[PDB]
Amino acid sequence: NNCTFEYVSQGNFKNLREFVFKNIDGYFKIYSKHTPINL
Amino acid sequence: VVLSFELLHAPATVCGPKKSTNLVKNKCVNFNFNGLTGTGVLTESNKKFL
Repeated sequence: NNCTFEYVSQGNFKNLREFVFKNIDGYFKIYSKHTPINL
Repeated sequence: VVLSFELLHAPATVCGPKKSTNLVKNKCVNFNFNGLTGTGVLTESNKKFL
């Protein structure tokens, strides 16, 4: 309908893809950090 | 070409650069690196960064 904004840039637990999401004043902050956790 | 100056409740992410600077230790001058100012010596110091 609309595209009001856009942007373009063993298996034993090789890494972790964790992301926290929060919002302030409408502006939105993505947080990403692919920590290697083999445990 | 239209340039819209909407300073609404959403944050302002539209600013612009000017000029150049080169400041060395043993002197004492101002500074402005995207907003923060201050008066003093600007030493190419031995500190860490990330």
